[PDB]
Amino acid sequence: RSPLEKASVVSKLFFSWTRPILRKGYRQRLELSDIYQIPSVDSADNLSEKLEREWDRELASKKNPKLINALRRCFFWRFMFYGIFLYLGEVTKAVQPLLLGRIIASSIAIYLGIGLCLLFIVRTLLLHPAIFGLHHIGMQMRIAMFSLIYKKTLKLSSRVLDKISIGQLVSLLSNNLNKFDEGLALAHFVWIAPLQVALLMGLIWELLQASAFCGLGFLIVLALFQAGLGRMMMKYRDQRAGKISERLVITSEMIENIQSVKAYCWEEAMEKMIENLRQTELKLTRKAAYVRYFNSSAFFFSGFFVVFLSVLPYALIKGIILRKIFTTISFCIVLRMAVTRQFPWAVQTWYDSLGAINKIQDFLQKQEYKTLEYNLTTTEVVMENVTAFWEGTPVLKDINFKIERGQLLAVAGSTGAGKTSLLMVIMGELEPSEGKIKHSGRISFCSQFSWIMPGTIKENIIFGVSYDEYRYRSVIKACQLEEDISKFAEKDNIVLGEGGITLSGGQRARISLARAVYKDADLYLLDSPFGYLDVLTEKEIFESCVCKLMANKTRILVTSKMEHLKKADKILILHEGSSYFYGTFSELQNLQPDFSSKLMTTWNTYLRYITVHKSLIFVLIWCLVIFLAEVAASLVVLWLLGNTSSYYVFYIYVGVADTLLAMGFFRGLPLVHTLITVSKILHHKMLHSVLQAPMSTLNTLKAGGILNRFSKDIAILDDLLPLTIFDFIQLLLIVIGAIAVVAVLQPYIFVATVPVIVAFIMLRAYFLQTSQQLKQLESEGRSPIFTHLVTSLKGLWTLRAFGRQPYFETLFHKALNLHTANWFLYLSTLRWFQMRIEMIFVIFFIAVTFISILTGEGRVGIILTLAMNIMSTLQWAVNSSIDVDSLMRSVSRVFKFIDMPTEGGGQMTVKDLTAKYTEGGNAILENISFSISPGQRVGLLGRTGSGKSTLLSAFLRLLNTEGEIQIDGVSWDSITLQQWRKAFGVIPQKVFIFSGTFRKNLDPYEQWSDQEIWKVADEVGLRSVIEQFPGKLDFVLVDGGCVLSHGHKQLMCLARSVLSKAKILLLDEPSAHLDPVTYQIIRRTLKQAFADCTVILCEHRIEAMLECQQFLVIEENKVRQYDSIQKLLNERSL
Amino acid sequence: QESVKEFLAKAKEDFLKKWENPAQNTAHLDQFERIKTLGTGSFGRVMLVKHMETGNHYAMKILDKQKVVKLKQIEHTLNEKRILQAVNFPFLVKLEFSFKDNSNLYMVMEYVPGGEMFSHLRRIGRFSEPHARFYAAQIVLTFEYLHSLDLIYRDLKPENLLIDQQGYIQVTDFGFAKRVKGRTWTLCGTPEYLAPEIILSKGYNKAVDWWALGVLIYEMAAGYPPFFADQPIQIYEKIVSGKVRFPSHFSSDLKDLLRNLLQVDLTKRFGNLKNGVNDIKNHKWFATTDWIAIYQRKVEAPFIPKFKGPGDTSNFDDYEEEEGKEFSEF
Ligand SMILES: Nc1ncnc2c1ncn2[C@@H]1O[C@H](COP(=O)(O)OP(=O)(O)NP(=O)(O)O)[C@@H](O)[C@H]1O
Ligand SMILES: [Mg+2]
Ligand SMILES: [Mg+2]
Repeated sequence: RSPLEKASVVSKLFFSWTRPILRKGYRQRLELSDIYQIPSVDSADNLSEKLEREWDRELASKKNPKLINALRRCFFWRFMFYGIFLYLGEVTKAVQPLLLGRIIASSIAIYLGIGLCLLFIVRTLLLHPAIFGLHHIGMQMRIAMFSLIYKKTLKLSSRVLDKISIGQLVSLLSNNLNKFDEGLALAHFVWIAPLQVALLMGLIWELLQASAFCGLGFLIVLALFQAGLGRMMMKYRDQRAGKISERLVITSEMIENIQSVKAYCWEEAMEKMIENLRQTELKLTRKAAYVRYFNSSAFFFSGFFVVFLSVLPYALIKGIILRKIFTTISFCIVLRMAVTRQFPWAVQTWYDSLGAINKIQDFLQKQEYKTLEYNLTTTEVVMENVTAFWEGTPVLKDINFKIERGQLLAVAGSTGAGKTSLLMVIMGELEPSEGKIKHSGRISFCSQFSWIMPGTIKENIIFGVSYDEYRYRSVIKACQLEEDISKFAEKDNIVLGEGGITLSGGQRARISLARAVYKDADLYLLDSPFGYLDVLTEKEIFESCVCKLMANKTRILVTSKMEHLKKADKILILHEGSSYFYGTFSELQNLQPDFSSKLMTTWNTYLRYITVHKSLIFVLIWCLVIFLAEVAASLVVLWLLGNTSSYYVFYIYVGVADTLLAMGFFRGLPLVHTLITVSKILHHKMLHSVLQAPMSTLNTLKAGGILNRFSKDIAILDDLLPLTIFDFIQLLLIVIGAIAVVAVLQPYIFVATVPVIVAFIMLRAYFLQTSQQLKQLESEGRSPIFTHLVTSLKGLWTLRAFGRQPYFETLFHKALNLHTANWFLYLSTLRWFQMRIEMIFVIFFIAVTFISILTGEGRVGIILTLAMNIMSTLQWAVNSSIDVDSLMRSVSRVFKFIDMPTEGGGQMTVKDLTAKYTEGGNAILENISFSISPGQRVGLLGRTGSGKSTLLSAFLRLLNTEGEIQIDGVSWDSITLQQWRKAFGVIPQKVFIFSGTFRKNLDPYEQWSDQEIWKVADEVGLRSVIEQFPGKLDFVLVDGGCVLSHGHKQLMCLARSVLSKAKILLLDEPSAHLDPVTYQIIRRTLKQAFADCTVILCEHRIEAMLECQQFLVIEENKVRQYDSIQKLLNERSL
Repeated sequence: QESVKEFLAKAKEDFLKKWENPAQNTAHLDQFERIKTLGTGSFGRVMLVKHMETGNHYAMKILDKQKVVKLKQIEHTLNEKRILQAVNFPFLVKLEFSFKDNSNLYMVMEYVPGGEMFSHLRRIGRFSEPHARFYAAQIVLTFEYLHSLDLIYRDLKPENLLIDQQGYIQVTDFGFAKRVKGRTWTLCGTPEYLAPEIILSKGYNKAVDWWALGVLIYEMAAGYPPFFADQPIQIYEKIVSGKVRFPSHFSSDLKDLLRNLLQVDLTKRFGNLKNGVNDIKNHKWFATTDWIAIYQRKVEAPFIPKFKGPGDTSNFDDYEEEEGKEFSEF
C-alpha cells in the first residue's frame, strides 16, 4: 500500500518517492485522506507483539528484569549498522583537509580537485540515509513502548490505581513524545567523538610534533566552562518558575471573573498589579538571557583562540610555511565542532534515554489485578463472612448472603458507605482477605456515575456486539430509550461527541441501563441505576426492565426507595459498616416494626513586530553598520597585504570567518535586551486590549482558548524567540560576509553565487508549504490518543467488569497508526529537503573550487579555506530560519488578539429594551418599559426560573443590548460606560475576591482612608468576622478567598458595594446561597443600612420577593407589571 | 537424573520383550454384554460390557473389516494393537483381552467412568491456570515416556483424553501411533493440531506432537482453539501464517511458554533443540509442581467427576444402542 514498498533502490536512496505529496500540497490544501498508508512493518501490532515477546522472555528467564536488555536484542544490529556508516561519513569529513593541504602545492592539481569533489559527493550520500534510518528506529521504539504502556494500563488493581495521580501517566507519556524519535541522531557520538579526536590529534601531531595538548586542553576547559554555566542558567529558571505560577493563577482568576471586573470597572487596577508581578519576572528573564548570550558567544569567540594557542609555541621556535596554517585552521575548526557541542549532546541524550527507560521499567512492575476463576458454572451466588478494608477499617462486617437463581436482592443504606464497596467486592475489583465470594463470573455492572465512551449512541450501547432487532427494540422501549431515539438527531445512529455533554443526566442513566441490559450474564449488578430518573420514569423502568425482564435472571440492585424493596426476594440493610437488618421480605419487615417505620509568517506580521519599538531598528542598523565597517576593513587589509612573522600571523584572523564576523559582546546584549522589552510591551498591550473587548465577542472565545495565549505564547515570546532570532541573524551575517569576501577576491564567483541564492530561496519556499501543512496535521492528529487514554482511565471499572479490553486495544492501535503516518511522512520530507540543500552546496563548491584552481599563494588558500567550512554555518542558518518561521505563529496569534476593538437622582426610566446573547439572536426583552421609584424596592417576579441573569446583565449593559435608558434624567448615551456602570450596584451569585490582603481585596483602587474602611466594616457587621483573621487586615485571601464562607463572601461584597455608594443594589439570589442565620443577618443589614437604595431582589420563590414594595413581573419576551400584591398574586402568578 | 534414566532404561528393556512376543486371539465374543454403546468414534463403535465370569466392567472396541480395507487403513490398526499390548504406564488405557471374528475384531480395555474431558471443557468453558498446569504435567510425562519408547503419537485432541475416578488423565486412541525411528512422512491427524511441518507435506520429526501439546494447552486455558477458521483450507493458511493473538487474562509466564511450544522454526522449537523435555520440565510455569508426586499420584486432583457406581453412565453421552490374509496376528 505504501509507496515505499513499490520504489526503486535509487528512489529509496534519493528519497524520490516524496515528490508527489510536495507536488500536490504546494498547489492545493492537503486532505487527511491523502496521507500515505503506513508501512506494514510500522504497524502498532507488529512492533508491540515483538517487544512484548522479548520483554516476557526477559521476565520469565532471569530475576533481573532489565528492559534495555530486551530492547537490545531487538534493535541493536540495525543501530550498529547505521552507526558504522555514520562513523565513515564523519571520518571522510575529518580527513578531507589533508587533500587541501596538498592542493596548495601550486597539472596534477586538477586530479586533486576532482578527488576533493568526490569526498563531498560521497559524504552527501553516506550521512543522511543513515540518519533517516536512525530516526526510523527511534520511531519504532517509541511506538512499541507506547503500545506496551497502554496494554499494561488495563491491568493495574484498584489498590494501586487510585494511589497514582491522574497527571502522572500523561506527563510521562508526553514527556518523550518527540524527544525519543529525534534523540538518536546524536546517540552514536558517545563513541564517534572520542575516536574522531584521537585521529585528529594524531594527524595534527604528524604535522606539529610538539604542540598538540596545548589546544586540546584549552578546548577541554572551555567545554567545562560551557557545561558549568548551565547550572547557573537552571537556578534562575527554577527561581522564575514559581513566580510565573503565582502570576498565572491570578491571571486565570480574573479571566474566570471577567464580568465581575467589568461591572466593578477594575481594569487599570489589575493592569498595575500584573505589571508589578511581571517586573521581577523580567529581571530574572533578562539575567538568564544574558547568561545564555554569554554561553552562546563563547563558542563563536573560541574559534580563533583554539588555533592561536596551538600555533603560537611552534611559531616562536621555528618559522612556519603557509601550508601549516591553512591546514591547521581546518583541523582545528573540525576538532572544535567535534569536542565542544556533539559530545555533550550525546552524553545528555544517553542520560535522558536511560532515565526514561528506567522509569518505564519501574512502571511495568506495579501491582496487577487478577481475574477471578470464573465463567465456569455456579449455583446461587454465595458470600460467607466476607471481611476486608476499603483502603484496617473493615468496610464489611462479616457479611453473608445467598441469592438463588432468579431472585432479586436489594441492598440499602448510605451511598458509597458499604453498598458500593460490597458491589465492588462482589465484582472482584476489591480482594477480600476473609471469606470466599463465589459467582458465575459473568457480571455486567452499571456504576452510579455512568461513563459514555465517544461515538454514536448505538456505539455506546452496542459495546462491540451485534444489533439484535428484537433485543435492541425491547431495550429501547423498556428503558425509556425509545422516546429518546425518536427525539434523537439521526433517531437510530445519532453520532454523539466525546464526553456525553450533549446528553442529559437522565439520558446518561438510560444509556447505563441499556448497556447493563445488553450483556447476557448470570448476574447483573445494577448498582444505583434509578438514581437519576423521574419517579414516574422509575416506576415505568421497574415495571418494564428491572422487575419485568431483568428479574428473570439474577440481579442485585441497590436502591433506597421503600417501594423498590417491596418486590425484593431478599433484603439486606447495612449501615455504619454493619448489616443492621437482613433476611427475607416479610421476616425483616416484621423483625422490628418500629425500626421498619423509622427506616422508611507574513511580511506584515514581521514589519509590525519590529515597528512596535523604535530602539530595535536603532540597534539593528547599528549592528549592520559595524558589520559592513569590519568587513570593509578586513577586505582592504587583505588586498593591501596580498598585493615580520606577525604579517603572516594576521591571516589567522581572516581565515576563520567565525571570529572575524563574530557578534561582539558590545553588540549582542542590546539586541536581547530590546527583544525582552518588546515582549513586555506586547504582553502589556494585549492584556490591556483583552480587558476591553465586548462581551459578545468574548462569548465566541471559549474560556480555555484565552488562558493559553497567556500561559504558552508569552513564554515562547520571552524564552525561545529572542535566542532563535539572534542566532539566525548572526549566522546569516556570517554567511553573507564570508561569501562577499570570497566574491570580491575573485569577481567571477558572483555569477555562480547568484543562482545559488535564487535556488536556495526557491527550494526553501517550496518546502515550507508542505512542512507547515504536515506539522499542523500531525499536531491535530495527537489529541485523540490522550482523549482515549483519559476516557479509558475513567471507564476502567465498567470496561474490565464487562470484559471487552481487545476492542479498546484495537482502537488505540488504530489511533497510533493514524498519528504515525503523519509523523513518518513529515520526517521523510525533512530528510529530503536536507539532502537537496547539501547537494546544491556541493555543486556550488565544485564551481568555486574549479574556477579558483584554473586561474598567488594567499588567494587560493583563503578562498578554499572559507569555501570548505562555510557549509556548517550555512546549514545552521537555514535550520534557524525554518525554526524562526515555525515560531512566528505565536506572534501572529498575539497580534490577532491585540487588534480587538473596545465596547465603545434615583428615578430611572427604561424603554425600547432589546437584548440578546449575540448580535441578532433571540430577543431577551422586546421593548420592555419600566419606571424606577425613588428608594422603593421592586421585586423581580413573574417569569421566575426562566432566566433573569440576562436582564440583570443588560441593566449594566454587559451584553449585546440596544434601547433607551434614562436614569436620574440622564440618557445611557451621553454618560460614559465607565462612569455609568459605577452608579449601579450588583450582587452576583458568585462573589469574586482578589487574592490578597483584606484592604486590597476590598479596595482595589485603595482610594479610601484606612480608618473610614474600618468604620465601614464595623458598620457592615463584618468586624467580628474579620477579627478571626490573622493580623488585623493583612491576611491574604489565598486560593481565591476560600477561607471566608459563602455568607461571609456575600457580606463582604455588600460592604464593598456600600463603600462605592452605589445608587442601586440589584441583589440576586439572596437566600439561595445564604444560610438561615446568614440570610437573616443579610436581610437585617439590608433593611437597616441599605434602606435608601432602590434595590431589586431577584428570587425564584414569590414569597421571598413579596417583601419588596413593587413587584416587577416578568414573562417571555414581555415584562409584565403588577405593582400591588392585590393583583400580582391573582393575575401575574394566577 | 539417575533414577529417571534407570527407570527409562528398564521400561525400554521390558517393552522390547513385549514387542518381541505379541499375543493374538486371546478371547472370543461369548463372555461379554451389550449394556450400552459408549461411543462410535472415527469409523468404529465401542460398547460398555461386563465380564461374565468375573463381573468387572470392560470396554470393548469394534471395527469393520470391510471399512479397514476400503479406507486403506490396515497397517495402522495392526501397529496400534501391538503398541497397546506393549505400552505400560499409569496414564494409558490397559488392554486385557483381544478377539478375532470373521465379521469384526474386538478387544477389551479398562473403562474410565469420568467421561470425555472435551465435554467437561465445553460445559465449564475454560479452566484456571493451576488446573491446566495439572493436566499439562501429566501430558508432558506421558509424552516423555512415549518418546523414550521411540514412538510418535501424532494425534492429541481433547476428546481423546479421559478422566478416571481419582481424577487423573488416561490417554486412549492409539490408532494413529507409529513407532518411527527417524523422519516420518505420512499425513494424517486433526486439522486443528496439524503442525506447520506436517501441513507443508514434509518429513515430520519427533517434534510434531509438541505443537499438539502447545495447542492443547491454549485450548484448555482459553476455551477456544488458538487457531480457528471456517474451512480447513483457510485453517491451513492461518496455521501457515503462524500469528497468534493471545487473550488479555493470560499470564506472562504462560505467554512465554506458549510462544516456544508453537514457534514455526523447527530448530528453535521448545523440547527439541538440546534438552528434549528438560527445558520444558524446568520452565518457570512448571516451577510449582511435584513431579515425583505426580508420577506416584500422591497429589490430590483439583477435580473429581461424580462417580455413581461401576455401571453408571451419567457422564458419558446416551445415544441409542447396537445389535483373511490381511490380518494374521490379531
Ligand atoms: N476405555 C474407555 N472408557 C470409556 N469411554 C471410552 C473408552 N474408549 C473409548 N471410550 C469412549 O468411546 C468413544 C469412541 O471410542 P474411540 O476410542 O474414541 O474410537 P476412535 O474412532 O478411534 N476415536 P477418534 O478417532 O478420535 O474419533 C470415545 O469417544 C470414548 O469417549
Ligand atoms: Mg473415534
Ligand atoms: Mg479417538
